[PDB]
Amino acid sequence: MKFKKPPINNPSDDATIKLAEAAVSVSDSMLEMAKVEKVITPPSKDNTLTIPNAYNLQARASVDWSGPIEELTARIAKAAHFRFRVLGKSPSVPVLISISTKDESLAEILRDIDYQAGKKASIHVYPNSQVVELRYAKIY
Amino acid sequence: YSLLNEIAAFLKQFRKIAITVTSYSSKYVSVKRERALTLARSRVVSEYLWSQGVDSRIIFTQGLGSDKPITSYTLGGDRSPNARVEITFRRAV
Amino acid sequence: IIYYIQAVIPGRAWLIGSNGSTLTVREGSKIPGYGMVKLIDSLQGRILTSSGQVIKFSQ
Amino acid sequence: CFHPPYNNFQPDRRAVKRVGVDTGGGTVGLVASIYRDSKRKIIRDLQKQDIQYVEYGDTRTLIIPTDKYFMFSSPRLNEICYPGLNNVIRLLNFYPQSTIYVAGFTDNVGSRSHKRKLSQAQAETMMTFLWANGIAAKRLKAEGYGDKNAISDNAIIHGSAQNRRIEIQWFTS
Amino acid sequence: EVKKQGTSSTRQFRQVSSFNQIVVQGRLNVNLHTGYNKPEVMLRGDPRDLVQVRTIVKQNTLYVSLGQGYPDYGAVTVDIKTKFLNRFRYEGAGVVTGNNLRTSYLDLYLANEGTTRLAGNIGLQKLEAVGNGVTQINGVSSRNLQIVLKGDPKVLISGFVNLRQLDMYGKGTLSLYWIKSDTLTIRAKKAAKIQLAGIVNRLDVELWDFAQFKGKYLRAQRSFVKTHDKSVAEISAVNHQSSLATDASDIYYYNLSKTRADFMAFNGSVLDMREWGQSDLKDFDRYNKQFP
Repeated sequence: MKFKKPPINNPSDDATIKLAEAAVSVSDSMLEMAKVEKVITPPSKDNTLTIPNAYNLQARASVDWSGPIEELTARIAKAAHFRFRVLGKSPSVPVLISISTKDESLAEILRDIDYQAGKKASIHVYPNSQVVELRYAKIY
Repeated sequence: YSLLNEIAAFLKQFRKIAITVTSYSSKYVSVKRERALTLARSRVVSEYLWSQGVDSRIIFTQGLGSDKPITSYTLGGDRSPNARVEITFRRAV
Repeated sequence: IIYYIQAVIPGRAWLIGSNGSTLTVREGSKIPGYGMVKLIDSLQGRILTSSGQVIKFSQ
Repeated sequence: CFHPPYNNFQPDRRAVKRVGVDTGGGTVGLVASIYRDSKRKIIRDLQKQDIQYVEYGDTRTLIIPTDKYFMFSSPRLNEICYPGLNNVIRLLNFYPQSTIYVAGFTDNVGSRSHKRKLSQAQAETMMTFLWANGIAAKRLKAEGYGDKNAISDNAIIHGSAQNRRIEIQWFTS
Repeated sequence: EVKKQGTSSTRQFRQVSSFNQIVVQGRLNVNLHTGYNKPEVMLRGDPRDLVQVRTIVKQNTLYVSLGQGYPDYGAVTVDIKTKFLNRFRYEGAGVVTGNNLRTSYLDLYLANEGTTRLAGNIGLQKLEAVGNGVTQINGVSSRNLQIVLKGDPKVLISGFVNLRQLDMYGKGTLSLYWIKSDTLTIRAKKAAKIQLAGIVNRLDVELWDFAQFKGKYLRAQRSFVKTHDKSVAEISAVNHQSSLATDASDIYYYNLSKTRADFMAFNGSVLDMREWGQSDLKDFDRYNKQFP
């Protein structure tokens, strides 16, 4: 009758212990402040209006990217068989994105890119003309 | 899964940016049933390849159904030579 | 008052209201606060009114 | 023989293999069979894997770690650990009248709705796996609790690992 | 015991006592009514066979059928008016038509090619169709109903039904427009066609071979579905979906439920089979995402 308790994993490093302890505190600070911002200014509009879906926007992708926005958007448009268009001047300080997902549709990839672009750039999709259009902000 | 492991061990030898996985099948019931079938097949295969350590930045998956045959002899079922999955890429530098 | 659909068949539709009052609607009939129904869609869960608004499924 | 993914949900004819390697003695094959289909060796095999069994009164409980029986942060079931699941079906085959409750638990990291939804998904997956192996739908119920009633302390690493679990309770009558 | 030759169909009026059950046999047509008048029966038939047309009454039951044997008769037309009806049985290859009926509960027993029309509001708890007969009931409002079919009926019912159980063993076809039920158990065996739509809290489905369940437009909260060889299912789960397909059988869903769990055994398959072109399709979450 040997006694045992169920989770028996691989051994752990105390560096990873300390890193995990810092990360948990960062995480609930982020959660509390996000709750406050949602309460203070409730959003009203959604980018499904600017990026609707279509047929052959339902091919799927998994992505690991850590660079500027324009080349990645060009790769997605080329995989979706759409034309690619740029409006405005690119800024001198580049617009950097970071996406790490698994198995989602190309429309949601563009919507996540659109959310991370923020105040610097925007994504529009015209399905009747089959055009993906990225436009830069009139800042600087 | 031994064959998929062998293919993953082949894919780790190169350096690359994007991989495309596309699945094609043969005509059974309607257009929709095999479009759904090929999409499901490509989703599962690309997931196991991503689970193993292929160092790609993008994997695209699509399923074309039975739209693009490579052979006019269509007498088999799944035994037919034109029900297949194709993995294509470009070697980078 | 806001109206939602409940179950959709080609030809007939079953709607539930904000107050829990059921209704059965044809292709073209009288609905108050929405107007005239001109299209019943079955593959899509949408019905169109003459006032320019669409009734869909609940979330 | 045996098909490794769940044997196409068929009961595996396990005893004939032992009595074929021992007739290839018949009495020794019957003694080896009647030892390994007994309840205590099955309980020891779940003890050999990472599954805990507790019996107190006429209530019985199985404790299952999600760390080894699910893939990471998903409701998908980990297919390398199929011997444990087959042994769970074999042990649960001994009580064909009782009702079953399966409950899911997570730790304290994350948001509340996220914890509740993940618990509900994992409990349904394990209930569906139980239902697909022959158990009737009127005998089962699944519930997902969040970080509701923990069994260890969430401020330390190993106790927090011990808190993420699936509970299976069943009665006798 | 006489045949029907040499006599044409004439008009007859006869008076009948109170009755709350009708049993009809023979090759004929019957029209029903309901009024606050006296009980009566209308017989269009041959004056020679108006005697063979038997209208007997035993303990509030009316027996409108053949009397003094059946060698041969071709045409019998019966119209009827009364106040209460609680059981109707018909056998023997004919036509029954009626409307504007009101009841608390009554029981149908239709057999052997009875072409039947009902156009009232009938709240019935049991129904039986025996073989090879189409049925078209327009308007049923019952709080309970149990249907079992054994031959080859072609039935379609309209209204509002709180159905509880269903067992099918033949080449029966059935369709219902609206059901607002609480728990369904379906067992289908040989080659049956079922077409439902409505709201169901809990669904259990068993298909054995060559059976088709057209459960699209039936929005269920919990679904448990098991399919065996060469059977077809259409599922519309909303909250929780649990499915198993064993060998060369197919399950197709049409909605994305909040929790999904599917299993495959030999050659069975569960496929998505949605649109891909709707403007507001929703994708998988962390919590839906299972890989077939």
